[PDB]
Amino acid sequence: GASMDAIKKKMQMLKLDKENALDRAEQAEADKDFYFGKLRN
Amino acid sequence: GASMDAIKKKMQMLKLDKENALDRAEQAEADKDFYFGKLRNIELICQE
Amino acid sequence: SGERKISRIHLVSEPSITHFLQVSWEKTLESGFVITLTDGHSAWTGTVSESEISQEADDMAMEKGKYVGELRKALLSGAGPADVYTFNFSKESCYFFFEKNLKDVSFRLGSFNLEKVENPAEVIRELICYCLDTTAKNEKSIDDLEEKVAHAKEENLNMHQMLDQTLLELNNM
Amino acid sequence: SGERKISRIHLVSEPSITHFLQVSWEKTLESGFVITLTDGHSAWTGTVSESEISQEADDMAMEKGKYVGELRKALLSGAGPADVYTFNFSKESCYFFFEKNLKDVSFRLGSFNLEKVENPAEVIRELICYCLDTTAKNEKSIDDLEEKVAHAKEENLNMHQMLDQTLLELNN
Repeated sequence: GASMDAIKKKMQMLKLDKENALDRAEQAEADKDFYFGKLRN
Repeated sequence: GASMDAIKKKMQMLKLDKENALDRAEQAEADKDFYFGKLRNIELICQE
Repeated sequence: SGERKISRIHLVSEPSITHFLQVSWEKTLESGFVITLTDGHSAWTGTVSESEISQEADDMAMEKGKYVGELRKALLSGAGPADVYTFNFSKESCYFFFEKNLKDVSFRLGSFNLEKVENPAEVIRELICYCLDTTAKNEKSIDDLEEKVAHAKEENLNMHQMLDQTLLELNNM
Repeated sequence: SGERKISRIHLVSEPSITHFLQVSWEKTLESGFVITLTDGHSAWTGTVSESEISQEADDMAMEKGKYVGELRKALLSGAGPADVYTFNFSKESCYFFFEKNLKDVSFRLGSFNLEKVENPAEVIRELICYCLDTTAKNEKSIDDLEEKVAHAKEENLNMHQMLDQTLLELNN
């Protein structure tokens, strides 16, 4: 009941955590490729 | 029954999706650092 | 197949003791019934026909369904707040009659001839057996219902346990 | 305050018909009981005191708790699967005696004198009133229980409904 509400909230947050981790991932990867292109040339 | 099983399933999907995403973020940052540690080392050699 | 109702009445002529009325019928009282009166020593039995019931309703100018309703209330212990019935039996003539009592006056609701049976002890024993069988059946019903309560309680508990464990696990990831 | 049990029994003497045994006590059977036999015409009644119960146990050399347990099984229709009790009544002496029958042997479990009642119809009426009062109470208990079940089942359906809904909101 309240338990259901608490569960939904936590699951919403875990979806967000995943999203933020992928965003982090895309940024670090873009920087990697930038240093790779700069390192190669 | 069906509803409770689907909630458990959802929980397991979220857990693994979060763990995998964090795994990717950590691997990307490590590599980026690894390449960054080379440029900060090569530019250190160039100085004077 | 059939049903019965055993109920307590007081006769006008014997106010200090309880008599028992035992009424049995097939589907509805309207289609006829067997009525037995007993004082716990003798028994008197009569049979009322569908036709006799209709004739009475007609003679009293009472709508059929209403009259049958009155028989149910009087004979099957179903009187409402405004329903006051008095019961009469002569053990000489074996004439049974009952009246509904209103503000200042009364009216006759039914009349039966109830013959003294030759097997009173057997009738009394069968009546007690029925009470004992009814009690066994009701006790079983009570046990079945109690276990239904316990099953639904546990089903409820299980759902809440699932929610609590889920939240716990979610809080650990 | 007081309790009773009414049971059907068969007498070895009169096997063609069913007799009834009515046993009543105050708090437990141990402190004494009143016992009535009837065939629907006559009734015979006796009393067994606390000391008489304790003496019978000792005379037979059966432990006191076990003996009281045996009276419950024999007299209150509390017999399990592997216990058989037989009942005897002499209308001459008004002696009622019952035995426990084991596989290879039987033994007398008890015996009391039950004197013929002068007002059997009165005893029978009171017995039937008790049955009818008991039935009104049981019918009320059934009604209350059917209501509790209906409410619990509703609470559970609604909770299953909220689980379906939660799942929908988790997907969107």
